[PDB]
Amino acid sequence: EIQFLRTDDEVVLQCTATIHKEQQKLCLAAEGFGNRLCFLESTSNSKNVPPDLSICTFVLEQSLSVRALQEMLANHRTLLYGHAILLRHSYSGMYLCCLSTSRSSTDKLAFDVGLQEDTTGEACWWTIHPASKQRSEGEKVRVGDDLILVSVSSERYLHLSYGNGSLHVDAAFQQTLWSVAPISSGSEAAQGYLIGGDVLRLLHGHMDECLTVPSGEHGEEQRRTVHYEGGAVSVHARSLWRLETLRVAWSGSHIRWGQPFRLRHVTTGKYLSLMEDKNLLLMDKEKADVKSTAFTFRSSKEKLDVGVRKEVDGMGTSEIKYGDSVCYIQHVDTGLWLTYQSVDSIQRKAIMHHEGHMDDGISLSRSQHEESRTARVIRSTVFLFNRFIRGLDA
Amino acid sequence: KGEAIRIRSILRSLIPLGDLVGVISIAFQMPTIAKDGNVVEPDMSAGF
Amino acid sequence: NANVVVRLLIRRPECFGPALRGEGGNGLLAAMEEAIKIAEDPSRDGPS
Repeated sequence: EIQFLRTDDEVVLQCTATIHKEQQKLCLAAEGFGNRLCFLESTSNSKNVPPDLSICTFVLEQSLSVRALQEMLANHRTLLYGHAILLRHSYSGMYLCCLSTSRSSTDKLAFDVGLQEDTTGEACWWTIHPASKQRSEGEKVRVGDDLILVSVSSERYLHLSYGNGSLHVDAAFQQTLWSVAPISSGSEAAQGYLIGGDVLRLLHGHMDECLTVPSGEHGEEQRRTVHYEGGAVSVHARSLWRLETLRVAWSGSHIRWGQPFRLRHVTTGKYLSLMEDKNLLLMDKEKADVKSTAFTFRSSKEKLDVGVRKEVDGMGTSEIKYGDSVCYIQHVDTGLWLTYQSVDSIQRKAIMHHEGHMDDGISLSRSQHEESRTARVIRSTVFLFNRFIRGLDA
Repeated sequence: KGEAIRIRSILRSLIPLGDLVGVISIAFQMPTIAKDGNVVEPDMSAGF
Repeated sequence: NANVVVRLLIRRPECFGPALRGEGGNGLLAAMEEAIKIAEDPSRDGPS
């Protein structure tokens, strides 16, 4: 049975790119605080560079017929082609819109596309059109369907411009195809179970320390290391880890035992990894790769290998559960198990051991949305203000 | 009426005001009598 | 009729002409100035 995209689903709008005669998929992204302008993010080299879908996921809050929207402007449903939809950026909480303030990307007619805080007006609203005749008006949209989007305000297509050396999204009279992939479906999510993209704390089985990088002594080399610390770090931001799966589509699905994923520190923005020295270290996004950064949750400490599981398209089954599912982090490639190096604010170093100690149980606590958003805002502010400080010093 | 508002907005985006002001600012050539006094009229359909 | 005509004309922006195609468009005023220059030049204005 082919799934049909309905409201309250989280999707990412991706399109193909043909730079220098190759096909490279790009997803639409926009970061709330700071620039509201959208930009494209590369998801074609997940092997090479992690894609940040946290700023790429949009949710279909409201969809209405064209005449219903016109009447509403004068004053959990499925989607049909030709409907007027409303998209909310998940991280920011703001809606997609036609900015109507063009950056003038050599296209005088084109307008910019960004994020708007208020839903009032037809600028935020978008009407979907079938890519080809195989989809007809009024048909219900499949998950694998392509889409054509037209701004209600400016009657411009969500368009990818090759005019600049850097690709730009813009509202233009030229039409560009877009494909939506179902990241997650909220209704089918199992409460209290670990989900893809969740921001969580790795609470150690002793309940009195959590996995964290050292505090902000302004030393990047200091931050790069990993250790177990207890106390207020459990409620601070330096203990927040984002669980990113290796899948662009259906990223927001229930995590699997023996499923490769990437653990990313929210505040530092660097991905957990294992060096050639069996060293737990955070590397940059550019040099973070699948082989080094792959980690998985295993039901039992014992070394039984389940081989390779078959990937399932859908929300998935609920097996890892928050607060009670005892997990042992195992590096996918090396096969080692994570455990405290015991250099003995305990400050026990985390080492990646071949068989592991008995106290390797790790519990998961789901961080609040407010706290996760605040942590990402902190990271963005840090980056912007460091650039500003370096510019002033220059 | 929203459709009228929208159509006006589209046309305003299509054509900037400054271009129209400049085109209006473009002057006209004046046909001139010659030293003979006969009026030298350039073909009006030839130019602006 | 006006709403339909404008919608078709913006669905296909090639009809506006090179000045207002939107990409590399010099503008209506620049087009008028260049057309004045062309009309003054015999080589471009006439086949010759």
